[PDB]
Amino acid sequence: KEKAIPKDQRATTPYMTKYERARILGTRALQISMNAPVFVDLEGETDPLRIAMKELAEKKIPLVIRRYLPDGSFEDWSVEELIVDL
Amino acid sequence: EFIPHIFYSLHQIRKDPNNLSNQLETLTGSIRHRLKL
Amino acid sequence: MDQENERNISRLWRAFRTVKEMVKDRGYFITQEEVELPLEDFKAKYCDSMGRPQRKMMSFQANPTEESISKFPDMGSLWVEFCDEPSVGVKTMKTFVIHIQEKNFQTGIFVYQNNITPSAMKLVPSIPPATIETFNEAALVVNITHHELVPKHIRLSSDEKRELLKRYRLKESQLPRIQRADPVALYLGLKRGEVVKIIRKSETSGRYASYRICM
Amino acid sequence: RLVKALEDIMVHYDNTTRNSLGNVIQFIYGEDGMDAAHIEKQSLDTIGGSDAAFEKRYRVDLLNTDHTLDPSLLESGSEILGDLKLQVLLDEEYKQLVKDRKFLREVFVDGEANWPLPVNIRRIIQNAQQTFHIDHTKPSDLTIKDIVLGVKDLQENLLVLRGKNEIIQNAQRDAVTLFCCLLRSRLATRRVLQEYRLTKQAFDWVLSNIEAQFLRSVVHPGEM
Amino acid sequence: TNSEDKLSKVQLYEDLCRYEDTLSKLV
Repeated sequence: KEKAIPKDQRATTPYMTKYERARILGTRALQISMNAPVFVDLEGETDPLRIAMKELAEKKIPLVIRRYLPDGSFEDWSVEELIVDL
Repeated sequence: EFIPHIFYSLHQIRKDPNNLSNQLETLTGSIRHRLKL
Repeated sequence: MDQENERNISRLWRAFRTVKEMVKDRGYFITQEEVELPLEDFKAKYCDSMGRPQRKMMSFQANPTEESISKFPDMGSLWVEFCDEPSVGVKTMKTFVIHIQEKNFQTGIFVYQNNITPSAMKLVPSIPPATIETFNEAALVVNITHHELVPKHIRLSSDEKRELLKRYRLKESQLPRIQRADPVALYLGLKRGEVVKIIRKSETSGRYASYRICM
Repeated sequence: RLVKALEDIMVHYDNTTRNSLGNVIQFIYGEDGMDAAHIEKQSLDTIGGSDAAFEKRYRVDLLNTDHTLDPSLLESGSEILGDLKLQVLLDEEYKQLVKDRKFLREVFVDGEANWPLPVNIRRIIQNAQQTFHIDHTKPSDLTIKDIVLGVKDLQENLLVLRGKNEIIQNAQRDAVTLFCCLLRSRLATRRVLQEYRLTKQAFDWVLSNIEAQFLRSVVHPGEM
Repeated sequence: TNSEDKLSKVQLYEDLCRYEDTLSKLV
């Protein structure tokens, strides 16, 4: 647990890349398509990808991204606190 | 200070309306500046 | 006054100025006036009645500035000596080595004209911690560092090296490297395991700083 | 042969560029850390031109009749004349522009002005003029203090590297040097008040849009 | 919140208000 960086000493970008966005959407779409509970008010949609986008819009995806520094340490960022461009 | 400046600009308005529209517009802008501040 | 005399005198004066520039660049104390000494004063001082260049009187001792001592506490005085013989014999090299050792100098510069016998250079690494470096005369006429394509290099202290290594979180075997025989490395006199910083121009950002290690 | 040679190079989260063994190839990708598709050709106006044209274009003086601001341009043009702090600020700005001219002529010895850079400032200013229906025939309500402080703060709010020790600070300033030079070139006080005639609302809009469009041009970690 | 209510209570506040309104009409 020595690798983990304290929250105050986080020196990575506070925006989320396109790769992280695509990975998160894919994971959430798979979990929804495997009958996982939905955290938002579904309105007439039957596609897991669109419901994943909808959950992302209200920032309700309960996932955490771990970013690997080259030496081996890592930095943990919640999906709620990552700024997503539109 | 805005009070004496408002007074003075008021008086050269009321003394010389025959000034070209440029001076009138600029001076009214000046009064708008003083009352904005 | 044959033309070869003044040709050799001018080339020797050029080499002297270049060596002074190098010693100044190594962190030592050299005045600007001494660097810009006109060739007339050089002829007046370092030539005999026949115009023969008296190289033996050009040997001099230099000391580091306050700033260099503050940045490098281990830095010490330097001595530079010229050799009159076309080829350096074993006895001359031994005499120079003994002179350096008895003066207790940490480093010395030995400029030779044409060639050095192998037995003479056998004694180069035999005096630790002193360092003996040789510079062929034909290669010091023109200052390399004054070219347009050569960026400006700086030497780094132990503290600065440690701080950079920590901040980028690296091990010294992953940085880009620079050899020993590299002309700028000889100019600056970099040893094994020393880090040199480079400042360069760039079409995209104006200025850019790189680093390298001497391997 | 080319693709096999270079196949294992990747931008990391340290913003460096390394390989599979961890050796650093570049300490910053491209020396400014910008994506290759967010870069357009823009001209640095400080390099070229004679000294007279430069002096006329960028110098403003509140004490000499030669280089004063026409009071019909600034709403508070009458009262500002003869002030002391304002001319000190303008002098600092002009010294900065002179140093920028010297540096830019040091870099590009050919004297060329068009280079690729991020953010098209001309289009942002044109959009500000088109959206707010700015009429050039009326005085503007801007303040010299506000213009200078706003430009300096916007420079303060451009970030590619987010370290905290001095090394990262130096690296980040070195990265953003040339863009700051262009930004100073386009947003000079005389240019704003006399060439664009922007108001306060349009000026705030331009600054916010410039910062937003810059922050979206950095390269995404993970790119091969 | 009561501060602005107290400020509106004194006449010279209304005075500056309609003075601003009159200059708005003039401009």
